Amino acid sequence: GLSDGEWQQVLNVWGKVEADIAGHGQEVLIRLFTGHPETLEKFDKFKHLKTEAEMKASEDLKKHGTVVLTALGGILKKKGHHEAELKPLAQSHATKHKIPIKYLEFISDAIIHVLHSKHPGDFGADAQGAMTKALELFRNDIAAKYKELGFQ
Ligand code: HEM
Repeated sequence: GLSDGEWQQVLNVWGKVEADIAGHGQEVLIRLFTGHPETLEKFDKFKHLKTEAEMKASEDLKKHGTVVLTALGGILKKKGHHEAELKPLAQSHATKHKIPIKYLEFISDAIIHVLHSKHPGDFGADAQGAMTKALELFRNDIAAKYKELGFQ
């Protein structure tokens, strides 16, 4: 549950992402894959990437980063009223991709890391607080659907 002022912070931060969605999305995925190499194994189309240089050179990885961040941005812009947008993603991630909730925690922290790396000194404590709460809400609503499905 976020206040109006917290949502305002989230959507202000998101403007930084929307200025370069592909660059942010690329770096988010690289932070996830290099920090948590088991996550790469869930992607049949990226498992061939052995080095970070290959990850950086991959145009398809940047494309997928755009897909991921476009979806998250659509959810965040709903300011919590995201049941219709979140349901298909919870269902596909539990039943087809088999993504444990832990990996959604990993990517949430990766987003925070990338924002500080690309905007050092321009991602303040209030903005970090609000972004963190928004990603927690996203993860928590996914977790509820995972429990419904019995997925671990
Ligand atoms: C911010 C969180 C994330 C968002 C919004 C997101 C969004 C999406 C979207 C929109 C798709 C394509 C449509 C679909 O299959 O439902 C997708 C595909 C996928 N997601 Fe996620 N995702 C997230 C996190 C993750 C994480 C943490 C993993 C694994 C560690 C992952 C693994 C996958 C895989 C395996 C695919 C299929 C890729 C393919 O072969 O084309 N996702 N995701």
